[PDB]
Amino acid sequence: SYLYVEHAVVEREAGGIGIYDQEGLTLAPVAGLGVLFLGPGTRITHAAVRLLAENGCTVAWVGEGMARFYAQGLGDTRSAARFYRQARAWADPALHLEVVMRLYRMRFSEPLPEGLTLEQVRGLEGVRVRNAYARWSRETGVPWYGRSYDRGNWRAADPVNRALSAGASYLYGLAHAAIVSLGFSPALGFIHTGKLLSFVYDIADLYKADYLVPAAFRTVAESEEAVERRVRRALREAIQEGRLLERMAEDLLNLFRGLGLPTRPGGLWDLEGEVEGGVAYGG
Amino acid sequence: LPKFRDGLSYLYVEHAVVEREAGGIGIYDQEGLTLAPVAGLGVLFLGPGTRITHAAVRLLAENGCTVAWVGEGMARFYAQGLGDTRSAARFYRQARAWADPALHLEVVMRLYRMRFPEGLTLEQVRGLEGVRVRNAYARWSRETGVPWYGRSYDRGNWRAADPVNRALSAGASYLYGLAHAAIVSLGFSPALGFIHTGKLLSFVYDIADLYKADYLVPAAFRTVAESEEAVERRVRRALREAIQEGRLLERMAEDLLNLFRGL
DNA sequence: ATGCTGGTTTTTTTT
DNA sequence: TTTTTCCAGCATC
Repeated sequence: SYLYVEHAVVEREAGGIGIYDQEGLTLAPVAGLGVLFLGPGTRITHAAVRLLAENGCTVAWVGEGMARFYAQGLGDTRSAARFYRQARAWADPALHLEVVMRLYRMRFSEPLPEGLTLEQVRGLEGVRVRNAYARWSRETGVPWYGRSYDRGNWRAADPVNRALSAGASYLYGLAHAAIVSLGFSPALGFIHTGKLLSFVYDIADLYKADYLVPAAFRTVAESEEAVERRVRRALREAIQEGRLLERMAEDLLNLFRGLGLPTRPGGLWDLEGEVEGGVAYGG
Repeated sequence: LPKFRDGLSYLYVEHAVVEREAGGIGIYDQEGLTLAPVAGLGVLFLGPGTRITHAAVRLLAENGCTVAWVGEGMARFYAQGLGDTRSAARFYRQARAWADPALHLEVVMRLYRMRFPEGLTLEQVRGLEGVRVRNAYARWSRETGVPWYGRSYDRGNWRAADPVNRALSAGASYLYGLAHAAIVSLGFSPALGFIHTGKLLSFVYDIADLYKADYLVPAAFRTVAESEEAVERRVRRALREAIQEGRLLERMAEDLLNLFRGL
């Protein structure tokens, strides 16, 4: 239920969001937004970003060939235990590997068997992807030639690649939305590592092949012109039909089901225990 | 001209329009148009009354800068704008220390040692921190010339507390906002608390406690010494003036850096 | 439909 | 000669 705004002023109007363009004033209820995508020629006010962050909404600045910038709130969860579970899973090598296995395995339509050697799955994924690219290139009619990322080549982005990248930007925005709205951290990456938003990519990879590739190929099969926008429409139709944002939330919760384990008391750490917070102690 | 702390510089902008102007930041306010060099800019702090442009965030994202939507004087923290170039080595170090009981205990003892010499105990140190808080309370109750510390508040009822209690709580909120700002501006997590574990802002409280006894308590007691009308606002004003007179953000960032050094 | 004014409705060694 | 000069709700009739 995300919303894309370009060439408009976004401010807080009447306790909600107001987008001022040449058409006048459009008011949008912030209840179901998830992501507010700001295209080029857009200015937003401190109050609008404050309200969106407070309502557990993320702001994603997408561009005309640029980087990715995400505005991050504080989440809908009051004091997330989910984050403590994420940190414990990330910090323990065995649980870490288990989460990595989970993330790789969830990308296959037909579920896999239990006996399946590690680092083989990480290679099996690769053929799926490649065969999905080939499947939709044969289906639509658009030649593939591979993705624009490789080594030793700065081959120009063909339209399908550009559609892939735009839809990827939007999918990453939604991934960030669900991650920070459920109280997780984008920085605790399991497959992607080193960046404060790695987990976003970890989550988005689970739905790239299911939603992005068909939308991009179907958009380039008809257009080859103005894809960056029509891919957004096709991806919107595919996300609000499969109820992705809810599915993502479900996967984010169920993803950590292995190890162990109001709203203003507090706490106090002890060795494998905790004392009550907010009390005087000494003599 | 913009002040740096250790490495990159930072900027607080309020009551202005932020645009990109000539490969840099352009600030349109009542004073006109001001140029800020984006080259090596860690955090750009947006106060209320600032609206930004798609081009400005594009330029900031390309240069690896983060934006922090904060309240007036950074007493409140509202939102973080980050890009994909932001490194998470400090965050990984904090998490690794937090998840291992030995390193966890070591960092907790660091945090305790920063508020005082030392002693040698396990669960009495909590009582010693208690006694420190209480006798500092008593000191500033005497010097201010007022009632006692007490600290009797009800979360459900704001006005069901002492005037000094309300001032104390307001100042605590201000310190928590500034702590949250400095914590996430250096790339750490507010939820990875070593003391106060269990809250998503535990580390914020951990950091704010390091400066409560030096900034919050005297400000609250002296504000109640001024009057008992609008204490909540006066204490915040006096704390703002005392934070800008003591460069508390730089000290906070420096201590946060040294907190995970050599562990 | 026009001045104004405050920058957000707080608390985590309280019980 | 190629825009940006604080934003938004409160109080008043």
